[PDB]
Amino acid sequence: SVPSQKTYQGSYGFRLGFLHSGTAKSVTCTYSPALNKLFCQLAKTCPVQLWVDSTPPPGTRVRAMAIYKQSQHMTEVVRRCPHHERCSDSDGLAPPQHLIRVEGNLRAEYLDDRNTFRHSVVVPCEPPEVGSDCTTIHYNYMCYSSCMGGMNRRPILTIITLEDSSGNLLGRDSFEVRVCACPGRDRRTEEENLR
Ligand SMILES: CCN(CC)C1CCN(Cc2cc(C#CCNc3ccccc3)cc(I)c2O)CC1
Ligand SMILES: [Zn+2]
Repeated sequence: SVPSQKTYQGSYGFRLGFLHSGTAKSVTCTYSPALNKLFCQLAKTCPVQLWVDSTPPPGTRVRAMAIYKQSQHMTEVVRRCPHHERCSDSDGLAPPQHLIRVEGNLRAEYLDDRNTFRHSVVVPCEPPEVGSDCTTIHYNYMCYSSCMGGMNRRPILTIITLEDSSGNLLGRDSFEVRVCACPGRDRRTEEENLR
Protein backbone atom coordinates (compact mmCIF):
# COMPACT_ATOMS: atom_id res chain seq x y z
CA SER A 1 0.00 0.00 0.00
CA VAL A 2 1.00 3.64 -0.52
CA PRO A 3 1.12 6.11 2.41
CA SER A 4 -0.83 9.33 1.83
CA GLN A 5 1.12 12.40 0.75
CA LYS A 6 -1.74 14.84 1.20
CA THR A 7 -0.69 18.10 2.82
CA TYR A 8 -2.55 18.47 6.11
CA GLN A 9 -1.83 21.23 8.61
CA GLY A 10 -4.20 19.82 11.22
CA SER A 11 -5.17 21.38 14.52
CA TYR A 12 -1.67 22.64 15.27
CA GLY A 13 -0.97 24.33 11.94
CA PHE A 14 1.93 22.00 11.13
CA ARG A 15 4.17 22.72 8.14
CA LEU A 16 7.81 22.44 7.10
CA GLY A 17 10.35 25.14 6.35
CA PHE A 18 13.66 25.19 4.52
CA LEU A 19 16.72 27.43 4.61
CA HIS A 20 17.76 29.59 1.65
CA SER A 21 21.10 28.02 0.83
CA GLY A 22 21.56 29.14 -2.77
CA THR A 23 22.89 27.24 -5.77
CA ALA A 24 26.68 27.64 -5.67
CA LYS A 25 28.59 24.63 -6.99
CA SER A 26 29.93 24.11 -3.44
CA VAL A 27 26.50 23.88 -1.76
CA THR A 28 25.71 20.50 -0.12
CA CYS A 29 21.98 20.88 0.52
CA THR A 30 19.58 23.29 -1.14
CA TYR A 31 15.81 23.53 -1.40
CA SER A 32 13.76 24.68 -4.40
CA PRO A 33 10.39 26.18 -3.46
CA ALA A 34 9.40 26.28 -7.12
CA LEU A 35 9.87 22.51 -7.46
CA ASN A 36 9.12 21.63 -3.80
CA LYS A 37 12.34 19.65 -4.04
CA LEU A 38 15.38 19.24 -1.82
CA PHE A 39 18.72 18.59 -3.51
CA CYS A 40 21.50 17.18 -1.34
CA GLN A 41 24.79 15.33 -1.37
CA LEU A 42 25.12 11.79 -0.08
CA ALA A 43 25.00 11.54 3.73
CA LYS A 44 25.24 15.30 4.22
CA THR A 45 23.27 17.25 6.82
CA CYS A 46 19.84 18.42 5.59
CA PRO A 47 18.17 20.88 7.96
CA VAL A 48 14.38 20.74 7.88
CA GLN A 49 12.34 23.17 9.98
CA LEU A 50 9.13 22.28 11.77
CA TRP A 51 6.62 25.11 12.23
CA VAL A 52 3.37 25.12 14.19
CA ASP A 53 0.73 27.68 15.12
CA SER A 54 0.17 26.10 18.53
CA THR A 55 1.98 23.73 20.87
CA PRO A 56 1.14 20.06 20.33
CA PRO A 57 0.82 17.75 23.35
CA PRO A 58 3.88 16.26 25.04
CA GLY A 59 4.51 12.89 23.40
CA THR A 60 3.77 14.15 19.90
CA ARG A 61 6.31 12.74 17.42
CA VAL A 62 7.64 13.56 13.95
CA ARG A 63 8.11 10.73 11.43
CA ALA A 64 9.93 10.74 8.07
CA MET A 65 9.40 8.15 5.32
CA ALA A 66 10.39 7.96 1.64
CA ILE A 67 8.20 6.79 -1.24
CA TYR A 68 8.69 6.70 -5.00
CA LYS A 69 7.05 9.67 -6.70
CA GLN A 70 6.02 8.03 -9.97
CA SER A 71 2.71 6.18 -10.06
CA GLN A 72 4.26 3.04 -11.52
CA HIS A 73 6.82 2.82 -8.71
CA MET A 74 4.98 4.08 -5.63
CA THR A 75 4.21 0.57 -4.33
CA GLU A 76 7.89 -0.41 -4.12
CA VAL A 77 9.66 0.07 -0.77
CA VAL A 78 12.39 2.72 -0.88
CA ARG A 79 15.58 1.26 0.55
CA ARG A 80 19.35 1.55 0.29
CA CYS A 81 21.03 -0.21 -2.62
CA PRO A 82 22.93 -3.50 -2.32
CA HIS A 83 26.24 -1.65 -2.01
CA HIS A 84 25.30 0.98 0.55
CA GLU A 85 23.34 -1.34 2.82
CA ARG A 86 26.66 -3.21 3.33
CA CYS A 87 29.15 -0.36 3.72
CA SER A 88 29.27 -0.47 7.54
CA ASP A 89 28.61 3.26 7.89
CA SER A 90 26.38 2.60 10.88
CA ASP A 91 25.79 5.33 13.46
CA GLY A 92 24.84 2.70 16.03
CA LEU A 93 21.11 3.35 15.75
CA ALA A 94 19.93 3.37 12.14
CA PRO A 95 19.52 -0.01 10.46
CA PRO A 96 21.91 -0.14 7.48
CA GLN A 97 18.98 -0.65 5.07
CA HIS A 98 17.32 2.69 5.87
CA LEU A 99 17.65 5.53 3.38
CA ILE A 100 16.65 8.29 5.82
CA ARG A 101 18.49 8.92 9.07
CA VAL A 102 18.09 11.56 11.73
CA GLU A 103 21.47 12.98 12.68
CA GLY A 104 22.42 13.76 16.27
CA ASN A 105 19.24 12.77 18.09
CA LEU A 106 19.66 9.99 20.63
CA ARG A 107 15.89 9.56 20.88
CA ALA A 108 15.44 8.70 17.20
CA GLU A 109 13.69 5.39 16.58
CA TYR A 110 13.73 3.40 13.37
CA LEU A 111 10.76 1.33 12.23
CA ASP A 112 10.45 -1.53 9.78
CA ASP A 113 6.68 -1.75 9.25
CA ARG A 114 5.48 -5.33 9.73
CA ASN A 115 2.69 -5.01 7.18
CA THR A 116 4.01 -2.68 4.47
CA PHE A 117 7.71 -3.35 5.09
CA ARG A 118 8.41 0.36 4.68
CA HIS A 119 11.11 2.10 6.68
CA SER A 120 10.75 5.24 8.75
CA VAL A 121 12.53 7.28 11.40
CA VAL A 122 10.69 9.06 14.20
CA VAL A 123 11.73 11.53 16.89
CA PRO A 124 9.92 13.33 19.70
CA CYS A 125 8.46 16.71 18.85
CA GLU A 126 10.20 19.35 20.96
CA PRO A 127 9.82 23.12 21.37
CA PRO A 128 12.41 25.42 19.74
CA GLU A 129 15.68 26.32 21.43
CA VAL A 130 15.40 29.50 23.48
CA GLY A 131 15.39 32.45 21.10
CA SER A 132 14.16 30.45 18.10
CA ASP A 133 10.73 30.29 16.45
CA CYS A 134 10.88 26.80 14.94
CA THR A 135 12.50 23.44 15.59
CA THR A 136 15.07 22.00 13.19
CA ILE A 137 15.60 18.29 12.48
CA HIS A 138 18.78 17.22 10.68
CA TYR A 139 18.20 14.43 8.16
CA ASN A 140 20.69 12.40 6.11
CA TYR A 141 19.96 10.53 2.87
CA MET A 142 22.22 7.52 2.60
CA CYS A 143 22.07 6.61 -1.10
CA TYR A 144 22.28 8.57 -4.34
CA SER A 145 19.16 8.86 -6.46
CA SER A 146 21.18 7.05 -9.14
CA CYS A 147 22.18 4.02 -7.04
CA MET A 148 21.90 0.84 -9.07
CA GLY A 149 19.70 -1.76 -7.41
CA GLY A 150 18.32 1.01 -5.21
CA MET A 151 16.50 4.16 -6.26
CA ASN A 152 18.03 3.67 -9.73
CA ARG A 153 17.30 7.21 -10.96
CA ARG A 154 13.67 7.18 -9.76
CA PRO A 155 12.52 10.36 -7.96
CA ILE A 156 11.37 10.02 -4.36
CA LEU A 157 9.25 12.01 -1.96
CA THR A 158 9.88 12.39 1.73
CA ILE A 159 6.65 12.48 3.76
CA ILE A 160 6.89 14.08 7.19
CA THR A 161 4.05 13.32 9.57
CA LEU A 162 3.21 14.79 12.93
CA GLU A 163 1.74 12.00 15.11
CA ASP A 164 0.30 11.59 18.56
CA SER A 165 1.80 9.16 21.06
CA SER A 166 -0.27 6.29 19.57
CA GLY A 167 0.86 7.07 16.04
CA ASN A 168 -2.39 8.76 14.94
CA LEU A 169 -2.14 11.48 12.29
CA LEU A 170 -1.97 15.11 13.43
CA GLY A 171 -0.36 16.74 10.40
CA ARG A 172 1.47 15.98 7.15
CA ASP A 173 3.81 17.69 4.70
CA SER A 174 6.12 16.43 1.96
CA PHE A 175 8.86 17.31 -0.51
CA GLU A 176 10.68 15.67 -3.40
CA VAL A 177 14.33 14.72 -2.91
CA ARG A 178 17.25 14.24 -5.27
CA VAL A 179 20.46 12.94 -3.72
CA CYS A 180 23.25 13.89 -6.11
CA ALA A 181 26.86 15.00 -6.46
CA CYS A 182 26.13 18.64 -7.36
CA PRO A 183 22.88 19.86 -5.77
CA GLY A 184 23.52 23.50 -6.76
CA ARG A 185 23.91 22.71 -10.45
CA ASP A 186 21.02 20.27 -10.49
CA ARG A 187 18.67 22.72 -8.76
CA ARG A 188 19.59 25.41 -11.29
CA THR A 189 19.02 23.02 -14.20
CA GLU A 190 15.65 21.72 -13.02
CA GLU A 191 14.45 25.24 -12.19
CA GLU A 192 15.35 26.27 -15.73
CA ASN A 193 13.62 23.23 -17.20
CA LEU A 194 10.54 24.44 -15.31
CA ARG A 195 10.92 28.01 -16.59
C1 LIG B 1 2.45 31.49 16.45
C2 LIG B 1 3.30 30.38 17.04
N1 LIG B 1 3.55 30.64 18.51
C3 LIG B 1 4.42 31.90 18.67
C4 LIG B 1 4.09 32.62 19.97
C5 LIG B 1 4.10 29.45 19.30
C6 LIG B 1 5.61 29.54 19.50
C7 LIG B 1 6.06 28.45 20.46
N2 LIG B 1 5.67 27.12 19.89
C8 LIG B 1 6.14 26.01 20.80
C9 LIG B 1 6.42 24.72 20.06
C10 LIG B 1 6.19 23.50 20.71
C11 LIG B 1 6.46 22.29 20.05
C12 LIG B 1 6.20 21.06 20.72
C13 LIG B 1 5.94 20.05 21.32
C14 LIG B 1 5.62 18.78 21.98
N3 LIG B 1 6.33 18.63 23.23
C15 LIG B 1 6.14 19.43 24.34
C16 LIG B 1 7.14 19.49 25.32
C17 LIG B 1 7.00 20.28 26.46
C18 LIG B 1 5.85 21.05 26.65
C19 LIG B 1 4.85 21.01 25.68
C20 LIG B 1 5.00 20.21 24.54
C21 LIG B 1 6.93 22.31 18.73
C22 LIG B 1 7.15 23.52 18.07
I1 LIG B 1 7.89 23.58 16.08
C23 LIG B 1 6.90 24.72 18.74
O1 LIG B 1 7.09 25.93 18.12
C24 LIG B 1 4.21 26.97 19.55
C25 LIG B 1 3.74 28.10 18.66
ZN1 LIG C 1 23.39 3.37 -2.73
